[PDB]
Amino acid sequence: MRECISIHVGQAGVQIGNACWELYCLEHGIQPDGQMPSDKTIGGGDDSFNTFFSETGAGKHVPRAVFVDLEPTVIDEVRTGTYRQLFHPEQLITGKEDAANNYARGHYTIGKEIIDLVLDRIRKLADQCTGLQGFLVFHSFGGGTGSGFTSLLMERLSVDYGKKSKLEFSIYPAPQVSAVVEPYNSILTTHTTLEHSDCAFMVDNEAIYDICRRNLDIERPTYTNLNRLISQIVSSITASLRFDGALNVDLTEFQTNLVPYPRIHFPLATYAPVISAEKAYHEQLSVAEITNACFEPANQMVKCDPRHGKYMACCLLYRGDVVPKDVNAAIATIKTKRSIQFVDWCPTGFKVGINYQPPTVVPGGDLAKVQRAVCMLSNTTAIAEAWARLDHKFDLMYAKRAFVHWYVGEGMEEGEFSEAREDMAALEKDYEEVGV
Amino acid sequence: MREIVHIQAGQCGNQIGAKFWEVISDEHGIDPTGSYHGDSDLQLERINVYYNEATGNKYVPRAILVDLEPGTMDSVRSGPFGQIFRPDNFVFGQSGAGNNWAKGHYTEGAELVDSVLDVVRKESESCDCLQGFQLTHSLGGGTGSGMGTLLISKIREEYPDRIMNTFSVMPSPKVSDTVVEPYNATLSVHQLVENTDETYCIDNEALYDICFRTLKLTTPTYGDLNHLVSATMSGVTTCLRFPGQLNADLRKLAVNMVPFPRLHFFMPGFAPLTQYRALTVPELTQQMFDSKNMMAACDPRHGRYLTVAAIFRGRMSMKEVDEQMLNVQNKNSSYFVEWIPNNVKTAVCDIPPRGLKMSATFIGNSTAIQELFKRISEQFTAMFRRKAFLHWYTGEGMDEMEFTEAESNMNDLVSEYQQYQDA
Amino acid sequence: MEVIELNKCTSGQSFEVILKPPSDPSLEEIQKKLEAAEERRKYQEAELLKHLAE
Amino acid sequence: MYTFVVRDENSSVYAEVSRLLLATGQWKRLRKDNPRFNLMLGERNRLPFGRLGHEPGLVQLVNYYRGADKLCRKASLVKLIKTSPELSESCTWFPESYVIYPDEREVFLAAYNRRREGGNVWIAKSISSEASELLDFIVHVIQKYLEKPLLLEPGHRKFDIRSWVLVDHLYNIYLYREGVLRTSSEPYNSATCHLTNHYEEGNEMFFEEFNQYLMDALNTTLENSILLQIKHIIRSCLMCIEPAISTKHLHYQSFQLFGFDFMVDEELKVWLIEVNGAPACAQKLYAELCQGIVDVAISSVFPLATSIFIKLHH
Ligand SMILES: Nc1nc2c(ncn2[C@@H]2O[C@H](COP(=O)(O)OP(=O)(O)OP(=O)(O)O)[C@@H](O)[C@H]2O)c(=O)[nH]1
Ligand SMILES: Nc1ncnc2c1ncn2[C@@H]1O[C@H](COP(=O)(O)OP(=O)(O)CP(=O)(O)O)[C@@H](O)[C@H]1O
Ligand SMILES: Nc1nc2c(ncn2[C@@H]2O[C@H](COP(=O)(O)OP(=O)(O)O)[C@@H](O)[C@H]2O)c(=O)[nH]1
Ligand SMILES: Nc1nc(NC2CC2)cc(-c2cccc(Cl)c2Cl)n1
Ligand SMILES: [Ca+2]
Ligand SMILES: [Ca+2]
Ligand SMILES: [Ca+2]
Ligand SMILES: [Mg+2]
Ligand SMILES: [Mg+2]
Ligand SMILES: [Mg+2]
Repeated sequence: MRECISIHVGQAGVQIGNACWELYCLEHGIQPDGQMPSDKTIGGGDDSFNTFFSETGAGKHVPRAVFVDLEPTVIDEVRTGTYRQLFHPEQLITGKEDAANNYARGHYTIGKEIIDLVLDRIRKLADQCTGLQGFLVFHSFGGGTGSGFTSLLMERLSVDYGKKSKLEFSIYPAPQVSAVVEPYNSILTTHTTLEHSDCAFMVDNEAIYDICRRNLDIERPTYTNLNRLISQIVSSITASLRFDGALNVDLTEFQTNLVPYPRIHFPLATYAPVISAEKAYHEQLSVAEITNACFEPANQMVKCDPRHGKYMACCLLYRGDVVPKDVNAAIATIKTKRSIQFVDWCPTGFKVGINYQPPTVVPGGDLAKVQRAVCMLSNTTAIAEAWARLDHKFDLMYAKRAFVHWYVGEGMEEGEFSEAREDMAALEKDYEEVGV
Repeated sequence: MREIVHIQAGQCGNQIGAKFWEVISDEHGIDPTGSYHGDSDLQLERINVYYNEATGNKYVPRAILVDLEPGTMDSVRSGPFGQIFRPDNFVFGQSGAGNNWAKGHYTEGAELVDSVLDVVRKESESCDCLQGFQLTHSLGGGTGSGMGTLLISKIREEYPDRIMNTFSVMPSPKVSDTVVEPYNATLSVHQLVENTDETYCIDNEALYDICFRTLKLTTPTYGDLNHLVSATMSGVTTCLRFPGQLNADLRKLAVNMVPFPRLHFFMPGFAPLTQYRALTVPELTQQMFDSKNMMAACDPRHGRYLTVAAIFRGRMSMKEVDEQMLNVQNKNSSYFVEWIPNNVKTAVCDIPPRGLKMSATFIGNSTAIQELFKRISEQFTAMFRRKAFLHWYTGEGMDEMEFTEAESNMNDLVSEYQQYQDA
Repeated sequence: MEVIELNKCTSGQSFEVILKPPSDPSLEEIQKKLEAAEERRKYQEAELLKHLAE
Repeated sequence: MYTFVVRDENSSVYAEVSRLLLATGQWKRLRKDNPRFNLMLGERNRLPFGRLGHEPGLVQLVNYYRGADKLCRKASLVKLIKTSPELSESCTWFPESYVIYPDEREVFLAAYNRRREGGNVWIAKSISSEASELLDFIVHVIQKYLEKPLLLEPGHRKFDIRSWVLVDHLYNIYLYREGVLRTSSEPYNSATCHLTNHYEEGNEMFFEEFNQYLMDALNTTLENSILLQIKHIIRSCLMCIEPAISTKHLHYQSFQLFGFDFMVDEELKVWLIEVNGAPACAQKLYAELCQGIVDVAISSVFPLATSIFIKLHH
């Protein structure tokens, strides 16, 4: 049993982390007080869920998590939330004042003063692991902490935990639910984090927002709406790590199955079905139907057109009443009716994983309980559209040096901007070559 | 705790300041004696930003009242809510500043500034995490203008890494006390260009024109003008005083509103300009961007918006808010710079101000503000060409060269706006 | 269409369908960057306090 | 009110639709780089489809289908027809073509050999009688030259049929009822008169006159003898790539105007020559066709305060 340590950085990382661990507890039968009757190895055991939960002598299942934020507002809600009993103080870390949406501030000014403390709290979680396999890092691109402190942390994690895998769940900036400097922070943190992340799942808030309005009929979705949908998608991605199974059982497999080229380590995520809970009667979508939905852009975590890119790897994670027979029939039929071009140097195929437990939903939530869902992780060059959009907005402001003085004033130098941008230009080139 | 330290200097500063505390004290349910009698917890969540917890569940405004004459500060102490201020936080002299920037900044003002900095220190030392300072003052007089900026300079020296915001009242011949106001304002603007992060530009000419034309107030008073200012001040600080995090703290909002350090002068706006009928969201939006509702006597259709921040208060539909907000700009995107994507941010707050089902406050960083500085510069130069009234300042030890430098500095500011208005 | 590596357990199963065959910085280096950023801040503050002292 | 942006000053057609859009007092021409637009009349090459449909509150429509180039390039068109099960082995209206880079450089000579054993003239571009001459000239595609085309009389001259087809955001296929022939005006010499690219005003003949000629010279009609074949080739080509270019459930909308170029042989059989993605129009027809573009393609998505098209159903 290899342990996984989760790290939540900034408001988006912390609030998303809260939603995930609430879902994890419901999925594993863990009450808010931190104990699960089903567990018969009191105070120990090395089951699949133990990769995410430690155990105390009192039968308490404590998440292998650390919450880090430079102001205490958001993390205080963890200390007083419905699941306050799960965590102990050592794993909740808050500073005095935040990075004010300034990468340079979170990375340099404030980051340098707190980085050692965070590493200490993480060390106390690592020391508690018999075979730590790596970290899952949640954060926003746009926040000053999520962007600035995360990249510093990722740098140090590569130093202190060289042999360990690191995955990201990254919130890509969307003007519908946002700060004007978020493109700067996005490029800065991507450049600095690129060579330290083995596999990164980008979630564009624009897509989550539109799925909440379109499928859930939420007129003006809030972070709580957005986070409970993101947690479902995070859960189905981390499900293989905390349940019995054969696909994606350790962090390394994510890299092996989804990332042939290291720099192109941003798989696209598509989820289905998202169904409103107000709809008492709703027809249960079939295997073929939800598998087909995995190729509709309206269900992707990032709005882009895979029809005009090329696939490097494609992985299908099903939850619920699914049998391999239906999947293959669904895949056979979809192949002849959609545009699915793989790169020449990769096999055209699908790695399929089925977990029989149907997706869990938060009681009193917006998502309807369904009998079967799927999350498709596909590494497609089409996701380079998101880099192009972000790089364009960066170019518009940086041509006038707008806002640059805020970063220089914090210790950064203009050189880091153009340097980070040139890396993004080479990143777009890398997708261009693979996708010709 | 994100505490803010409020300073109000001079006659105008203390009169704008006094009504600000009267207004927000009401919104937060704080009676004239500091006792809370509010019917909602939202009032007390962020009460620490502007008030201190005192023994007996008393809330004492974290404000410092400053003036070189007593009187404006005696009236405050005798007016409505005058009992709510800490007595130690009244810092005043006896000489006055004679509407003279030099007296407030160099002679009379220097004598008293250390006493103010002692109170400021005492307030800051008991802040869990000082967020920054906000100053209310006029630029046309002597104490708020000359000493107010001397304060800002001293505060920056001692708290160099804290935010400094001002609500600054610009002078106008149409509402003028003395003929030297262009000198005092020109001298103050240079201080503000250097030492503030955000200056809310309140133009007494716009305030007057609104009372005369829109409010149809034949012969307005300073009370009428200050009614619009306190309503504006209440709106801009709404996101600082109630749950919500879009421009949540002073630094965050400065980062999103100021793309160039010297261009941090904002055009205020409010709607509805203040009977029993509530405006619809379309009506709020159209009025808020209307020139007539602008409080800086500048036409934004003569310049381009660098950034814009709009705050809506009252229970309304965020959908219609977006529909109209996105509507007004998509219909006039000729007045927004295209090199700052998504430069219009909207905030919403459930608690409406006193006596209004819903309102909207406007904070714009527009290059049209150069018109206001052009006005001042032309009036300054009209007199300076003839060294008129200059003896009032040289008698306080100032040299003419200091005026020349101020003139050059503001002309530089004006050209720095025109540069970005054509880019 | 070939199914391969079909693994089965009590909580689900997994397999692979093939439709077509194919045709670091040091801890010291980081401190140098961080201390360098701090230095540039301290310098900008020094110029400010010198400007104010004037 | 709606807002659009122009990004191809050279487009003859869309310079006119932009003039009509303004002539309605309900469209505003924005700076070419302003992203707060409703409609993009985009550039011909490197159009940034990836930056469309991401502006909040903006329904965005563009006048090009991303991926329509596979149909509008000489090589990819040959590749599409041959490798598309919807068209391959069933394409009796597209002359056998071959793609050879300066790849099927061998398969060409295969069928070419049988020809000389048994008509064996070919043409290549992107007109000679032997493969050696063609390859010395030369990515280029080569297809059998239609040695026996229908010749108009008098003049004994070959013609060129151009049809304009409009595809709206719903992927309806609209055929402009007005087409044009491009006549060589030079007697066809079996051994300038071979090319028809730009007796009758402007060296172009419209449908009303061509139909009368057929009724007089051949006792048939334009509809029966040729138009049925035109509509069939248009529907086949466009339905074939619909799954690959449709903006049905996309975060932005597409429409596009196409120029199909056909040719007719002695047996009144219609052949597809090529498809243009950025066609111009006949001066006598810019007005009607450009207004129709606004009616069915633009104001259909952005409404305002008979039909010149034939809806090819599917
Ligand atoms: N989906 C989702 N996005 C969030 C959430 N919170 C913030 N964001 C997004 O994150 C970006 C802002 O960054 P934050 O995470 O709030 O900032 P931070 O990491 O705490 O950094 P600082 O506040 O500057 O110290 C915006 O684009 C928000 O839309 C959340 O709870 N859920
Ligand atoms: N296989 C063929 N047989 C006979 N004639 C042919 C032919 N292919 C092309 N032509 C002739 O060549 C001329 C040009 O056709 P082509 O489409 O290749 O030019 P083009 O595409 O470069 C410019 P346009 O977009 O106006 O068509 C046409 O007028 C046609 O008569
Ligand atoms: N809006 C407003 N403006 C004022 C008020 N009092 C003075 N002013 C303006 O402020 C300038 C005079 O400065 P003042 O504050 O009286 O001088 P000080 O006491 O030395 O700071 C002139 O431009 C006046 O028009 C007031 O109560 N409200
Ligand atoms: N940029 C910005 N934004 C703010 N909030 C609303 C956007 C939501 C409030 C303020 C502010 C705060 C204190 C003093 C002064 Cl003068 C200002 Cl102008 N500034
Ligand atoms: Ca156990
Ligand atoms: Ca004295
Ligand atoms: Ca002293
Ligand atoms: Mg934060
Ligand atoms: Mg006065
Ligand atoms: Mg052509």
